[PDB]
Amino acid sequence: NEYLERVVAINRVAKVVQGGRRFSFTALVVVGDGEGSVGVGYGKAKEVPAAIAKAVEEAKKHFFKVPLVGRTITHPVIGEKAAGVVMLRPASPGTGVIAGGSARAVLECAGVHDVLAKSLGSSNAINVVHATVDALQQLEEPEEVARRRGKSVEDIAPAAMLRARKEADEAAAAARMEE
RNA sequence: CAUUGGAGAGUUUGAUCCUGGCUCAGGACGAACGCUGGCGGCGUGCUUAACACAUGCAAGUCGAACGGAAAGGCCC
Ligand SMILES: [Mg+2]
Ligand SMILES: [Mg+2]
Ligand SMILES: [Mg+2]
Repeated sequence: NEYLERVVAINRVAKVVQGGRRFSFTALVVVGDGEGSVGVGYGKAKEVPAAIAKAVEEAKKHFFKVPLVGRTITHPVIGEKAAGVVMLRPASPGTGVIAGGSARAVLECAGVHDVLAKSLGSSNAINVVHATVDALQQLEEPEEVARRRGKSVEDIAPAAMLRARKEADEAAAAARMEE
């Protein structure tokens, strides 16, 4: 539909009571637009559909923009929440999302189409997802880098990156008109 | 004054997170084995006993260095 989502992982958690165990289901969802806004939602329920829906509606209110320099990451980053380290590097067009399941789902929902992502540290899906999330949040878009440094993009950033951004904008124009 | 390049999964708990080993998906081979087997092209083929070897062959050539004449060859 309008917003593209992947179910990263589901788990069957339980609570022990005098009678026995009270099982429950946890859901990781990643919901994105495919063009730069993406979020992750955690859902608790007694049932898989309810947990998934709760996670999705909780993720809707956690959409953060991701800077894409033409279908790829702006610059290499390394994120880490708790113990989930995720390394991201931009890749040439056509490389694809070379990433592990959870991080790959996060990137595909964010709309990145050429990226190299490695999962260092723990392999727990939730923590790896948070590490991919803050790795993406660490991304620093070239115009705001120029604002930070009090300079211009032509003075701070690589000419190849800027050029590739122009050609990507031109294919954007193409699609738009074509429509 | 950009890059040609990096994927995980299972398993400790009632459940969780971490640590952590174990196991697996890939590629490879001077390989062997099992089942099966049409052809062609190009390679490769004792990794162990530097263990012991029947048989044939694998280093000869020169008469324009020499005496020669055992064969073939010409002349009697
Ligand atoms: Mg650490
Ligand atoms: Mg224990
Ligand atoms: Mg168990």
